[PDB]
Amino acid sequence: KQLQLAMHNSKAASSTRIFQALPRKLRRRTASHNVRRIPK
Amino acid sequence: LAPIPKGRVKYTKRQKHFAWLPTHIWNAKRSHMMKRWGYQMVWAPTQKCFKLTHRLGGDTCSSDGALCMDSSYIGTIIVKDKSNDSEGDFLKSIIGKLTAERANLRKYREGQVLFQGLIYSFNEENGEDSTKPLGPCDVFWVQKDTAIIRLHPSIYTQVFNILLQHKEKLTVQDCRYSLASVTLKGAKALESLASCLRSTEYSKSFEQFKMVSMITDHNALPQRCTFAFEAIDPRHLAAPKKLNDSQRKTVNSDDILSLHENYPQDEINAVFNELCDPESRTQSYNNQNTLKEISARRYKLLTATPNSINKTTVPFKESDDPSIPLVI
Amino acid sequence: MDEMDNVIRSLEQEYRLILLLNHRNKNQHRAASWYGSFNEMKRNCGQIITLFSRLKDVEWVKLHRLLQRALFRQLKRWYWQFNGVIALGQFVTLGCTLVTLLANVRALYMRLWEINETEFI
RNA sequence: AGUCUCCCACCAAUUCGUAUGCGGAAAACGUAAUGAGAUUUAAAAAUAAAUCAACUCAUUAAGGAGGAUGCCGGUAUUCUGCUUCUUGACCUGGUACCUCUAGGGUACUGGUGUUCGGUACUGGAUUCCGAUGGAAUCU
Repeated sequence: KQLQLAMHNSKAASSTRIFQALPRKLRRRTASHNVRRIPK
Repeated sequence: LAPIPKGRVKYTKRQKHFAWLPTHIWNAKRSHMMKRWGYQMVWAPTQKCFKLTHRLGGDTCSSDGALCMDSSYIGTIIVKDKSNDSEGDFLKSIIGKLTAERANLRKYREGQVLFQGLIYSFNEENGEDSTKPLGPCDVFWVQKDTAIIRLHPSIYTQVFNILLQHKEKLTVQDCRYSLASVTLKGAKALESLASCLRSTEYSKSFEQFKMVSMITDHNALPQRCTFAFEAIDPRHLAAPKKLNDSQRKTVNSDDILSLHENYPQDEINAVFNELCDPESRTQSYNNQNTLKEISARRYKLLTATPNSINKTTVPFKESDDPSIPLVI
Repeated sequence: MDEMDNVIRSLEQEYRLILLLNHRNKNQHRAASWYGSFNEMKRNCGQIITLFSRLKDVEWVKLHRLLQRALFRQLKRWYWQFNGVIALGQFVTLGCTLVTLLANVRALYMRLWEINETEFI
């Protein structure tokens, strides 16, 4: 969990790169967190 | 006529009135459905697509994609003579009566180019008779005594029973529950389809398909561009892959003229006739693999003998795997 | 013993952290766009920990080289999709935790890579 | 408009293989018939609590054949048969077998002893190899 490895990984890139947000046709919303319910 | 294909018991109970397409369980999660003409077909997806449809499927030159439609709802009737003589000449009369005198001519029979027009309903059996237009039709001739007809579902039965007035002389197969079809539109259409198809042997009709999948403006191609061959189970690839096409980029207008002379007639007919026979396409399923055994076969590729390749697609067996006939 | 037996007790921690994080929040993130890489990463880790789970080295085939292409062919994707969750802005703990985990995995995978040169085939 | 559900990757089967009154891919979804209850209750606050309506809950597989109640062979109603079929709980003890490398896998047969599975793909450009294949570089 050391940022040294993160710096080593980013060494295969620029200093401080910027990434775009997802295109709007590839986004999803979070569903519920509890298990599904059966019909009675 | 033929009934609904047997399948899962739970989901075959709901098809008492409106049938299902092969992909219905997939489309239902991503579209708005309706119910007409005995089918549960798809109307429109769940996003606004007015401009994207135009600039990816219209006649523009800004296309960088394609549109695919599951048109399995259009029926298929395979009519063929039974006089045992390849000259036929009675199916010719039926097709010339069914439509106007169009779909039985030197352009459509011998050159076997596709036909699109209007289909009537003749009733000449006692004195006074007439005709009334019904709708569009797709008639394709093969070996001068076999015909394939594609019709909108609504006019499927009315014409069909007409042919049944002469089943003493012809034979008909309501194969609408055994043959499926897909329609592709756009510029980069054949490029995407060719990224998910390989062959079993070496065939010239795949060489032409490989070469013509690099046009991007399909209006230049001539009237006839039929392809027909035998593919392998597309689940082997595990990912779509290009045809290494970037090497050759000097296609001109002189090789196109070769496509009108170097036409593989016999190699198309032989692979085509494995669709107009029920037992042939029954053998086509001879050993269809489950997902887990394909997974195990792929896993067996981490200990191959070349040891300097690192391949991903599984190999192909000579006789212990099925071959899928395919027409475009 | 330092060539091995000092890295394996670190993958033995990484796999447990990944498994806990997986079992924690499957339900509410199923349809997202980064399990298509998260489960691939977890499976590649599992296929590596399972080998060499004893008194000697039972290694007939040293070809897990083929299973160490998770650091040339399919490692840019996992790095470039675990930062999109950071950019989008609705969950930020997940992005940082995933990036730290990916850094740990890449470092350990090379640490296993260079120290072995028995690819004389 | 919201402190709410479901869908937007696949599965011939460690994945809801779920024929369950009817519709639906699914839903903290819709709707039909019979019948019954409200802190003294399956349950709400200490929806209803004269009637009808409203809230909640319980029961009810499709098709087709046979006989009868009613009215002109028929339909609405009522009781009795038939057809629909992919060797499928988990854990575990035995025998036989296997092209698997003393251990694994498969057949026949015994024991009550809240989220976890497998498989998979980045967009674009340039380059290299006697090819429906393989390899390297940049962005």
